[PDB]
Amino acid sequence: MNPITLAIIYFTIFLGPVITMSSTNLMLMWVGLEFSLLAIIPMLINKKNPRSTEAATKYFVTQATASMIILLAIVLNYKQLGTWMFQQQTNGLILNMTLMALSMKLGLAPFHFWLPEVTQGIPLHMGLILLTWQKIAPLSILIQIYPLLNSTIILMLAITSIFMGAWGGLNQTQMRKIMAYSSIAHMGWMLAILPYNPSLTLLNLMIYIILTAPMFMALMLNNSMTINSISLLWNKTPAMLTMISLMLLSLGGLPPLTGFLPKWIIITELMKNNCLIMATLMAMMALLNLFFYTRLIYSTSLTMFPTNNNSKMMTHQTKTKPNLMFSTLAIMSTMTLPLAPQLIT
Amino acid sequence: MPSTFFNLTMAFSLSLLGTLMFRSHLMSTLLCLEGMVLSLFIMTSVTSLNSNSMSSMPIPITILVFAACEAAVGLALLVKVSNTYGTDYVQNLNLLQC
Amino acid sequence: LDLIWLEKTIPKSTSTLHTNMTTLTTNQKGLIKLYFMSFLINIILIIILYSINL
Amino acid sequence: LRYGLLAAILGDKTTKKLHEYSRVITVDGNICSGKNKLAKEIAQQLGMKHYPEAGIQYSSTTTGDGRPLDIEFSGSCSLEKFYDDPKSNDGNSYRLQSWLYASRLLQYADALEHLLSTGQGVVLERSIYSDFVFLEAMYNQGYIRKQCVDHYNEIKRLTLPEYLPPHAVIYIDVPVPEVQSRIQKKGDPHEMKVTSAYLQDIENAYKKTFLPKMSEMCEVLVYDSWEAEDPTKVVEDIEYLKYNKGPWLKQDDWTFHYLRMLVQDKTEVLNYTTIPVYLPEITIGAHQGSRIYNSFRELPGRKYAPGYNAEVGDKWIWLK
Amino acid sequence: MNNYIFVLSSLFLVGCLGLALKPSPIYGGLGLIVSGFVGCLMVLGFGGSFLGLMVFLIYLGGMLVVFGYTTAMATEEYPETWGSNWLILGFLVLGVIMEVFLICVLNYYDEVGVINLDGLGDWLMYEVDDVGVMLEGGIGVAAMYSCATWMMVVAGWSLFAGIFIIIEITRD
Amino acid sequence: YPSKETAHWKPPPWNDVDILKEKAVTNMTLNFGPQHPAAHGVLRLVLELSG
Amino acid sequence: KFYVREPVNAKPNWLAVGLSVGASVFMWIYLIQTHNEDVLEYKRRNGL
Amino acid sequence: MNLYTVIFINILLSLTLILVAFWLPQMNLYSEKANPYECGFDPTSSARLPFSMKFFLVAITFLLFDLEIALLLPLPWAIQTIKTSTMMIMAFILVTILSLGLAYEWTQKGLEWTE
Amino acid sequence: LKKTTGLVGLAVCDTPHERLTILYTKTLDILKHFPKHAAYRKYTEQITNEKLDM
Ligand SMILES: CCCCCCCCCCCCCCCCCC(=O)OC[C@H](COP(=O)(O)OCCN)OC(=O)CCCCCCCCCCCCCCCCC
Ligand SMILES: Nc1nc2c(ncn2[C@H]2C[C@H](O)[C@@H](COP(=O)(O)OP(=O)(O)OP(=O)(O)O)O2)c(=O)[nH]1
Ligand SMILES: [Mg+2]
Repeated sequence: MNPITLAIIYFTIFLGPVITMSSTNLMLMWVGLEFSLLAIIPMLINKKNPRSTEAATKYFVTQATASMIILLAIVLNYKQLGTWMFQQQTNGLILNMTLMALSMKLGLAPFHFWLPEVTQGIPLHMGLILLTWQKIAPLSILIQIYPLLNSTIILMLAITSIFMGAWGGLNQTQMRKIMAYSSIAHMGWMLAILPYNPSLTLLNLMIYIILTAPMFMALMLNNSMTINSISLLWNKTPAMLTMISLMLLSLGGLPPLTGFLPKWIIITELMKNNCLIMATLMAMMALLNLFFYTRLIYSTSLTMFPTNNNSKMMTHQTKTKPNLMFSTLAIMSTMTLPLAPQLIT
Repeated sequence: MPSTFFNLTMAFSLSLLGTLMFRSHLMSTLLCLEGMVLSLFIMTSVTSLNSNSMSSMPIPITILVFAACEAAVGLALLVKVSNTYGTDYVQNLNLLQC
Repeated sequence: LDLIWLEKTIPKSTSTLHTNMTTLTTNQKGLIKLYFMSFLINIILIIILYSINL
Repeated sequence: LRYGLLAAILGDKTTKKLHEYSRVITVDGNICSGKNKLAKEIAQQLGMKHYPEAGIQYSSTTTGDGRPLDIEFSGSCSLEKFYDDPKSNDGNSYRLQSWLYASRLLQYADALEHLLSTGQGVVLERSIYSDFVFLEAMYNQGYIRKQCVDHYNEIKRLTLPEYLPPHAVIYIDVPVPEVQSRIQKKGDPHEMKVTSAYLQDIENAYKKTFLPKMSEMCEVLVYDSWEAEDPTKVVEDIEYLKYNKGPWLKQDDWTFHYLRMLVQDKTEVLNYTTIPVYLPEITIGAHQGSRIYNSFRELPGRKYAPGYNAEVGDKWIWLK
Repeated sequence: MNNYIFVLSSLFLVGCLGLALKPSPIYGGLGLIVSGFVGCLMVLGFGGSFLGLMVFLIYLGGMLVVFGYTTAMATEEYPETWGSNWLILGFLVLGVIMEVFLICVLNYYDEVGVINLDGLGDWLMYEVDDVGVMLEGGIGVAAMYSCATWMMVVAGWSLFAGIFIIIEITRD
Repeated sequence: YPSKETAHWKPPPWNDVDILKEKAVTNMTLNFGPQHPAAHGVLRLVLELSG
Repeated sequence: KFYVREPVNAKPNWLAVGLSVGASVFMWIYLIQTHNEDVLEYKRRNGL
Repeated sequence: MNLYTVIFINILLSLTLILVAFWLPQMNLYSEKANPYECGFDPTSSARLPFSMKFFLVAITFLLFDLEIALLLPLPWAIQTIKTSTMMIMAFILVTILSLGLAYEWTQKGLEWTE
Repeated sequence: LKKTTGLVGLAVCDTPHERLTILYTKTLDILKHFPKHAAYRKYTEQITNEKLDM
C-alpha cells in the first residue's frame, strides 16, 4: 500500500457515514452513502485474488443500484413537495422505495443474497468494517424517518431476514458466511423494532457491534477461516475459549448475557404495540440462530478437535493481541446485563 | 411538464429494469446505471427550472460528480475482472457461492 | 414409543424440517444475474403490496 | 512488535538501508557435499550472516532458552529412525519432512527479517525452495504416499509465493558414488543406511526441477567439488555477479514494509503450515496433544510470555 | 410547436429502452449519447442552457472512455446490435406499443391529469419573471462557489478520493 | 448438509486464492503487408501486438 | 540472558507506566472533586 | 426555431451529398473487392478481438478531471458574487486539490502506459 | 576514473586489475584439468600467462 492513500481511503470511509448521520439534507445523506461505498471498495479489493475481485464487483453493482433507487426517491420527493426532506405528507410509494433501497443497502432478506458472498472472499478485518461500520448510515436514514414508515413492509422484511439468516447460518460452515447470516438476523431485529422505537434499534445496533467486533478480532488473531480452523484453537490460543464461548452465547441471546437484552426489550416493545405473532416467530428463529452458535461452541470450546504437528512450532512462537479493544468489548458484551436500565434509553 | 416528468420516470424505470436484468455484460450493466443517472439528472434539472429553485440548482452538478466517481470505480473493477478472466462475463464471475 | 415414535415425532422431525428448509434456502448459485432477478421480484412484490394495502 | 506503519512513516526504509552485499545466497547440494563449510566461508569473507541448515530443533534453538527441547516437543521426526526404517506403520518420514519444511520456513522468515531490518546479507543452507527435492525423493522411493505429497504441495502453495527468492543459488554437483563414499567415511551408523537410489533420486530432482525453476528467477552457480573445496573462486563469482532479474528489482519501500510486517509476525509465517487437513501422518489427537501442550507449558521459561517468567528472571513482573 | 418537449421525452424514453435492451456496448454508448443529447434539449427547452450543455459534455467524455473500454475488453467476435435475436426487436416494438397504450389510457382517464392530449403543451413553463436580469440557470451553479461551499467541497473531495481509489484499484 | 443440488461444491481455499490460469490473451496479429508505406514496398512484417 | 532473542518487554515501558498511573490518579481526583461539587450544587439548589 | 432550421438544413445537406455519392456512380460488387483490407493479405483475426489498451488509468483520470472541469466551469458567473473572498478561496482549493491529484498520479506512475 | 567505455552495453567496470587477475587464474586452474598433450591447453596457458604477467 501507501500511507497517503491509506489515510485518504480510511478518512473517506469515516467521512461517509458521518456526513450521512450529521446532514439534514437528503442529497447530502446520499453523497455520504456514495462516499462510504466508493471509499470501501478499494479496501475490499486489496489482495487482488479472483474472489476479492468478484466480491468487490458484486458489492459495487448492488450498492450502486440501491443508491440510484434512493436518489430516485429523493428526486420524486423534491418534485412533490419542493423540500429536501420527507417531512410528513410525502407519497407512500416514495417512502416504500426508500425503505426497499435502504434494505438492499443494509443487506437484509430478500435482498440478503450478496452479503455472505461479499463477506466470503474478503479478509476478516474488512468483513468486520463492512458488517459493523457500513450499516450505520442506512440505519441513520431509517431512524430519521422514524414515523411515516410502512409497518407492514417493515415487519415482512424483518421476519424474512430473521428466517433466512437463521437458515443460512444453520447451513454454513465458513466463518465469514456465519457472521454474515448473523448480521442478517440482527438487522432483521433492528428493522423490526425501527417504527416503534428508534432507541431500541440503536441499542440493538450497539449491542450487535460490540458483540461482533471481538468475534472478528478473535478470528483475526489466528486467521481462522473455517469451523475446523477455529476448532484447533485449544492448541493455538487456549485462553480465548471462555470469551469465545460467552460471546457466542451472548450472540445467541441466552440469559444472563447482555445479548439477551436487545431481544428482550424489542419483544417488550412489540408486546406494548400488540405484535405477538411477529414477536413469537422472531423469537423461535432466534433460537435457531442460537443452535448454529452452539454447534460452533461445541466445535471450538467444549470438545477438543485433533491437532497437527506444526502447532508445536506455533506454541513455540509468541503472539500479540490488541489491548483496550478485545477484552473491554468482550466483557461489555457479556457481563453487562444488570446495567440494563442504563443501557436502554 | 407532468407528461414529461412521467416519461422521465418511465425512462428511469426502464434503465432500472436494464440494471436488474443482466445480459452477460458488466459493461452493459454500467451503461444501464449511467442511464439511470442521466434520467435522474434530467428530472432534477427540470424540477428546479420549473420551480425556479436556483438555490437548489447545484444538486444536479453534485449528482453528476458523484455518478462519474461511481462510474470510474465501476470501470476500474471491470478492468480487474477482465484481467482476472479475459471475457468480462457476470456468469463467469461466480465462484463465491461456496 | 420412547425409542422410535416420540423421537420421530418431536425432535427428529423438527431437525429434519429445518435441515430441509436450510438446504432449500442455501441452494443458491453465485450468479448475480439470478440475485438481481430475485431483487426485481422483490421490488414488484413491494409495489403490488403498496398498491393493494394503500 | 516495535516495527510498524508508524516506524516506517518516521523512517525505517529498507531501500535506504540496502547495500551491495544485501543478498540472499542459498547453498545447495546432496547429502554430504561440502556445503556447511562453503556457506560458512562465503558468509565469513563477504560479511554476510551464516544460517546453518534448519534441523529438527531450529525453533527450540531460536526460541526460549535456546537449548533443544524434547523429541515430542520439537516435532516427532527422528531423522535417525527415518534412516533406520522408512515406510513405517506410523508416518514418520512425512512427519519429518513436513516439520523440516516448517522449520526451513521459519528460518527463511528469520533471514528475511534480519536482511530487511539491518541490511546485512544472509547465506542460508538449503532454503525452502530446495525441500521438495527431499519430498519427491521420498515419494519416488515409496517412503510416503500421494496424500502426503498433495498436502505438502498445498502447504508450499500457501506459504512459498508470499516471500522472495534468493538472490543467488549456489549448487554443488557431486556424483552419487562420491556422495556414498563421503557418507561412509563420515561414519554415522544411521546415515550409512541410505539408498544409492535415494541419493540418485535427490540429484535427479535437483537437476530436473530445482535448477531451471530457480534459474528463471535468479542466478545459479553450479560447481563441481574441485570448483568447490576452495571457497574463494565462489566468492569472486558472487562479487562479480549481476542481479538483473527476479522480483527483487520491481519492489519499493512499501512492498518491503508489508513483507517486513508479514515476516516479523512469526504466527503469520507458520499459519498455513497448520491447515486442518487431517492427514493421519500429521494429525495428532486431543489427548496426546493436550498432554504435550501442558508439559510444554510446564517447561521452564514457557509458562507465560517471554517477558514474564519469574522462575528464570524477569524481576519487574508487576509493572509490565 | 407545443408538443416539442413531449416528442423529446418520448425520444428519451426510446433511447433508455434501447439501453435497457442492452446491445453491444458500442451501441449502448450510442443510445446513451442520443439520450444525453435529447435530455440536453429537454433541459434547454425547459429553461437554462448550462445544465443541459454540462450533462451533454460530461456524457460525451464518459461514453468516449466507455467506447475505449468496450473495445479493449468488453467485446466479442460478433457484437450484437439489435437483430441477432428477433426477441429483442419484438420486445422493443412491444414496449413501444405498450407506451402508446399507456399514454392513450392516461389521456382517456383524464381525472388525475398526468397526461392530457388536449392539454399537452399548455403547462410547460409555469411562471417566469418577464422583466429581470440574472435569473437563468448557471447563476445557482455559480452560487455553489459562494452559498453552497459544502456542496463544492464534498464534490471536490469525491473527485480527489476517487483519484486515489482508482489508482489503488488498478494498482495490480 | 450436502444434497443432490449442492453435492458438487468445494470448500473455499484457506488464503482465498485459487489457480484460474487461461493464458488466452490472444495477441492481435497484424501484417505490415507489401502495400504499407512504412514497409519498403516488399515486406510482410507479421506483428504480434498487445495493443 | 535466559532468552536467545531479547523479549519485547524485559523492562517496564516507564512512559506508559507513569502515564497510566498519573491518568488513574487524575481521574480519581477529578471524580471526587466533581462528586463534591455535584452534592454541593444539589444541596444549594434545593435547600439542604 | 432558427437554430433548429440550420441544424436540419446541414443534416439534409450531408444526407443529400451521401445519397448522390451512393446513387450516382456505377456499382460492380464482388467478394474480393469488399473483403477487409489488411495490407493485401487475408486478416488472421476478425478485428473484433480484445484490443487491451494501455492508458486505461489515464482514461479513468480523464473522467474525474472532466467532472472537475464541470465544477470549474461556472466561474464566469461565480466571480460576479458579492463575497468574492470565499469564492476565491474555494476556487484556489479546487484547483489545488486537482493539481495535487495529478501530482500524486504522476509520482505513482499512473500516466505511464503500463504494458 | 574512466567515465564511459564508448561501446553500448559495456559497463565501466572499476578495479579491472582484480577482475582480470581472477579471470586469468580461473582460466589457468581449469586449464590444469586438460591433458598435457592438448595443444589448446599449451597455447591457452601461454596466452593467459603472458596476459597475467603484463
Ligand atoms: C407431546 C408434547 C408436544 C408439545 C411440545 C412440542 C415441542 C417440544 C420441544 C421441541 C422439540 C425438540 C427440539 C430440539 C431437539 C432437536 C434438534 C436436534 O437435536 O437437532 C440435531 C441436528 C443436528 O445433528 P448433528 O448432531 O449436527 O449431526 C450429527 C453429527 N454432526 O439438528 C439439525 O439437523 C437442525 C436442528 C435445528 C435446531 C432445532 C431447534 C430449534 C427449533 C426452532 C423452532 C422454530 C419454530 C417455528 C418454525 C417456523 C414456523 C413453522
Ligand atoms: N529426509 C530428509 N533429510 C534431510 C533433509 N534436510 C537435511 N536432511 C538430512 C541429510 C543428512 O543426513 C543430514 C545433514 O544434512 P547435510 O546435507 O547438511 O549434511 P552434512 O552436514 O553431513 O554435510 P555438508 O557438509 O553440510 O554437505 O540431514 C530433508 O529435508 N529431509
Ligand atoms: Mg550440513
